[PDB]
Amino acid sequence: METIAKHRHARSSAQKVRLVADLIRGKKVSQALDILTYTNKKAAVLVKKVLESAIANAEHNDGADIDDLKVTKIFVDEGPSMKRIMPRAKGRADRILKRTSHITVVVSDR
Amino acid sequence: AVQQNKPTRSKRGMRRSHDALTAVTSLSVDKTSGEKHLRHHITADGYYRGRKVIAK
RNA sequence: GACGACGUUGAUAGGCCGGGUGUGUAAGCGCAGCGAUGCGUUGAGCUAACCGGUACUAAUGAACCGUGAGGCUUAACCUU
RNA sequence: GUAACGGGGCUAAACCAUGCACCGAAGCUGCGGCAGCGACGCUUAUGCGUUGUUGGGUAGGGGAGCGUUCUGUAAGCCUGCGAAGGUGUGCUGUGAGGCAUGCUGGAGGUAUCAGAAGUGCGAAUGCUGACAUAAGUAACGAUAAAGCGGGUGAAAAGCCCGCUCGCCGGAAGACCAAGGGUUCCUGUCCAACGUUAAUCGGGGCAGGGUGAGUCGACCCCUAAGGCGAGGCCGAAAGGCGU
RNA sequence: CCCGGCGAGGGGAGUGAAAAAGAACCUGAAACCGUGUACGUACAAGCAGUGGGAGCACGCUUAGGCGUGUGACUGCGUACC
RNA sequence: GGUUAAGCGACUAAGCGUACACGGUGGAUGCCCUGGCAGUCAGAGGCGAUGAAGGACGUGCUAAUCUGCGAUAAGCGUCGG
Repeated sequence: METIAKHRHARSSAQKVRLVADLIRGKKVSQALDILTYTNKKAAVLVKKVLESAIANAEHNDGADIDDLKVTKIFVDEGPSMKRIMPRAKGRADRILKRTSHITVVVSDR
Repeated sequence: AVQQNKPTRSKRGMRRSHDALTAVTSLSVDKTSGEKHLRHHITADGYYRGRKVIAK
């Protein structure tokens, strides 16, 4: 059986986060945690917290066992953008986009 | 200076084929403390090769 | 990126020891002079990337990837 | 860059004369289907039995239809035993289209025959909103410069404390007018704002702070100039001036 | 009640006909961006389709040799206003 | 069955394409009206030195804005419902 954890409206573009997510797809939870610990990326911290939350939900709500868990599904989706104005030379103006994303993690005994 | 035609999404994916990043092959184990650490680096507790280096 | 050398059964890099090279008689003390200065100790002191040596410091035991005799048909051969 | 047979190659696979075969088009013939215009059968509120012939097409002329919103027929008919809309599948007509049904949706829809139009979009460097590309590329605003220890904290190259180093010093120091209008002090918070992080801030929220007979304004006096009782002048408005 | 910085954001429980009606809230189309499965693709040259067509996967079938997805190889072919 | 030689030969996907399934972003479509548009039949066609039109500042158990009101300040007296 599956358990889900999510983090919506994260301040990071989906392209940057997807790089970290590909590392742990299909791996065991114990091995996945070690990989994220020694990755020097900002997105690694964000993904680590989501993974830990999913594991915690398993025992309290589903009564699973740590040793039998592994990462079955993981994906990132684009979120709403924020509009800002950046002045340029000669009186011209430019539009700036600040992108967000949604992070989903699924852990199962399969 | 600028493009004449819009590149396709297929061409975009081809360029990013070298963007994947690699993970650490393995981690070392201290002979005394017992916890994992990066090779040739001190442990979080403050050990290195079972010597207990300064851990202020 | 790549390519070459080495990792304790070790001269790979730094330090250290000796030499070379460059600059040109350090500091301290003594003597002469009213003094600025001069002379002796003294070709002295200092000296990067160079040459010949030396395990004092750093190069850790492990772990990871890669397997387990390698298709079918025909001819000559093992058994010219 | 062979470059004066399209190529390979050819002594016939070249040229001249004669003869017989075959290849070759949406042309002609064969088989099935649709439509226009003619004469005949006096058929017929007209379809055919037949019977000839025709059917590339811009500018442009003539004929016949599909679908959308609204009014009557309708106090009718369908519908919570599931309406409109959205998304699939099957069938059907020469075409614009039509019919049935699974899932989603949760309250309206409308036959037939007539009537009226804000009645059909790919283009006009068309108008408004949303989202791509270049690309995780350029850049992060004076080349006066930073190093270490301790503290707080989930997290410290940037905040607080301490010791060194560097820069300005007729200013990059100090006090005001003009202008702005709470940016001033203390506690607390980190979403957004700060071209990075942030425990920090001229950022968010709450409370506190400006004490005059002598400083300034008001007040008395006038310069340039403005307004101006009567007055002079001008179609009206109005102009000049004691 | 649980993970997290007495955060942001989530997983249960509960309310309701419905929470894929949770306040970024009725219905929720298109451009655009992702995860999973089947087939094709690293000696082959051009408006990317069309006619022919092997192999593979899957659903059927009184094997009825049919339907659906993919498309090695080959003839022809230089968008629209 | 063994050795040698010749001929032929599937299994790879760093990435990409088509189809289907499930999502994100975005706010079209359908349904809805305490808002608008055009008229018909009747009212009233002026307000002001007894200080107008339009404004400033105040007014609550009240920190802000809107409505009402004016130091008698979301109100006072009297006659009716």
